[PDB]
Amino acid sequence: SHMTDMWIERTADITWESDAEITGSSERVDVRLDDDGNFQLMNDPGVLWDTSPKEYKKGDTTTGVYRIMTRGLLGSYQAGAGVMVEGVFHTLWHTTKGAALMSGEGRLDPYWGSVKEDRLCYGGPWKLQHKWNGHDEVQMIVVEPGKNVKNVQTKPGVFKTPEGEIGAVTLDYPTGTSGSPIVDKNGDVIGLYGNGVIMPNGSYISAIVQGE
Ligand SMILES: N=C(N)N[C@H]1CC[C@H](CNC(=O)[C@H](CCCCN)NC(=O)[C@H](CCCCN)NC(=O)Cc2ccc(Cl)c(Cl)c2)CC1
Ligand SMILES: [Cl-]
Ligand code: NI
Repeated sequence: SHMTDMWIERTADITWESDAEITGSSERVDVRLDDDGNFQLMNDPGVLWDTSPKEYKKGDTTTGVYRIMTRGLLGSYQAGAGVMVEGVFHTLWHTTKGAALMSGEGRLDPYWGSVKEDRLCYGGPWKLQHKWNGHDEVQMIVVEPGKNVKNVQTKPGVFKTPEGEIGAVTLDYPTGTSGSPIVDKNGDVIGLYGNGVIMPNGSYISAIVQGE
C-alpha cells in the first residue's frame, strides 16, 4: 500500500576497491553555481519537509549503494543512484526531483533537499559529513545503468568558485549514474557524482557534490 512511480534497489557495498582502474585527470577551472543548480564557466556556451501518522511502512534503509528505478513508456530504466548511510538515503536532487521512493515492504519520503546544490535525502537529515581531503585520490562507485557496479579511481581536480574550492572529477557517465557515491581510502562517502560542467574542449567534469 506504499507505491510510487519510483523505487530503489540495493546493488553494492560502500567500499574502497584496490584493484580499481585508474583514470580521469586533474583540472583547475573557474566556475559559479547559479541559483538553478547549474555550474557555469567564465563565459559559457533549500527547504525541509513536514512529512505525521503515515498510511504505509517506512522503507528499508539498509546501508549500501543503490540504483534508483522507474518505468517509462518502453518499460523500466535507472533514473539515478544513491547511498544509504546511517539510515538516510542520499542522492542528487535531479534524479528524483523529490519523488517518493519504494524500498522493500515500505516507502521513503524526502526529508531535506536543495535545488541549488542538487542534493536530496530521504527519511532523516543529511548523514554524509566526510569530505574530500584536498589532495588524495578518490574512488567513484560507478553505478552505471545496465552495467555491473565498478570502482574507478581518479585524482580530483578543482572547481574554483567565489564560495571557495570544490573537488571535481573528470569522469563521463550516463545520466542514470547520477547520485553515485564517491569514497575516500577509509570508505567514507565524500560526495556524490553527477552535477558539473562541460569544458570548452568537450570534457565533462563533475563536482564532488557534498554538504557545506
Ligand atoms: N554531458 C556529458 N558529457 N555527460 C553526462 C551528462 C549527464 C550527467 C548527469 N547530470 C545531469 O544531467 C546534470 C543536471 C544538472 C541539474 C542541476 N541541478 N547536468 C550536468 O551536470 C551538466 C551541466 C549543465 C550545463 C552547464 N551549465 N549538463 C550536461 O552535461 C548536459 C547534458 C548533456 C547530455 C545529457 Cl544526456 C544530459 Cl541528460 C545533460 C552526467 C554526465
Ligand atoms: Cl556497506
Ligand atoms: Ni596526505
